[PDB]
Amino acid sequence: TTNYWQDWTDGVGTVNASNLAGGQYSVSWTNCGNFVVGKGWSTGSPSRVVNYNAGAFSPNGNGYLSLYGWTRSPLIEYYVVDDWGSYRPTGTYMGTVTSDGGTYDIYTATRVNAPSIDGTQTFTQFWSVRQSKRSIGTNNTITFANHVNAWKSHGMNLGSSWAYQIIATEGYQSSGYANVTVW
Repeated sequence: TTNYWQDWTDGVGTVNASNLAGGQYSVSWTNCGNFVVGKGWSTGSPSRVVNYNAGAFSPNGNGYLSLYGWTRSPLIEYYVVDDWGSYRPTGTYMGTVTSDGGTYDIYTATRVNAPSIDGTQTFTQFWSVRQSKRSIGTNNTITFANHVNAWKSHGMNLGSSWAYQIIATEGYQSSGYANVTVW
């Protein structure tokens, strides 16, 4: 089961996050800047099968619910986005993957001198973004290998050093509430 709790905020606005029992967490936020909260594993794996149930996910404006993590060597921030608020995230279109009963658009982007796990850096994002919002309150699976192997087909190769891997709630200039269980 999960072994890791993430609670990162840029300190802008109010983000109240709770590390509940087991794989469960809750977050209430008001006029945030950027935050990432979630549960998962301190060391990511390309073969991990991730399960979650979002009891609530109600962003007022920009918020994502995703499988989220980083690699180093080189520095890559990756997302498998199942739900979003007002803004569907996009980048440069690479193609599509069908996994766990949904179709995802695959995108790349570069972030130049941006906040990272290793401070201000230039890094790449790999995205799988679902074409429609996934059901809330359902036991949902992400078969991450399908995304990794789809990304590999487009030359989107992850780094050799694996950092954390979580079901994350992320806000940007928004308010909202989320309650999520991960296993």
